[PDB]
Amino acid sequence: LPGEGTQVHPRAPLLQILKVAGAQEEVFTVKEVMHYLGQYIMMKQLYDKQRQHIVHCHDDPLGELLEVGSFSVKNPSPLYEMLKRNLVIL
Amino acid sequence: QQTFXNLWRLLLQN
Repeated sequence: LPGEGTQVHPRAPLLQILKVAGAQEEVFTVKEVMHYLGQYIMMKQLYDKQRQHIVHCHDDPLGELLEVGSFSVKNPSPLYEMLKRNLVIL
Repeated sequence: QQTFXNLWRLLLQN
């Protein structure tokens, strides 16, 4: 995963999720990708209402990319693995 | 009692 300055281009399935969250560009930093992923999860209320570090991704397009039904914001490895599969480094 | 927005921001900014 590249640093705070390196630019990335998301593959089409990930870009569609970012665009739902309001992204207007096609090139990002990793921290911008994470911003829009957070926006997406928040807008769609995928986080568990009571234990809000748990994200329930099943039956959502995000879960199809993550390949897991749920994950913890404190165990972000599935998210990082998804980003490695879905970001082209520029 | 931490909100998702605060938890994700911590992840994002680290």
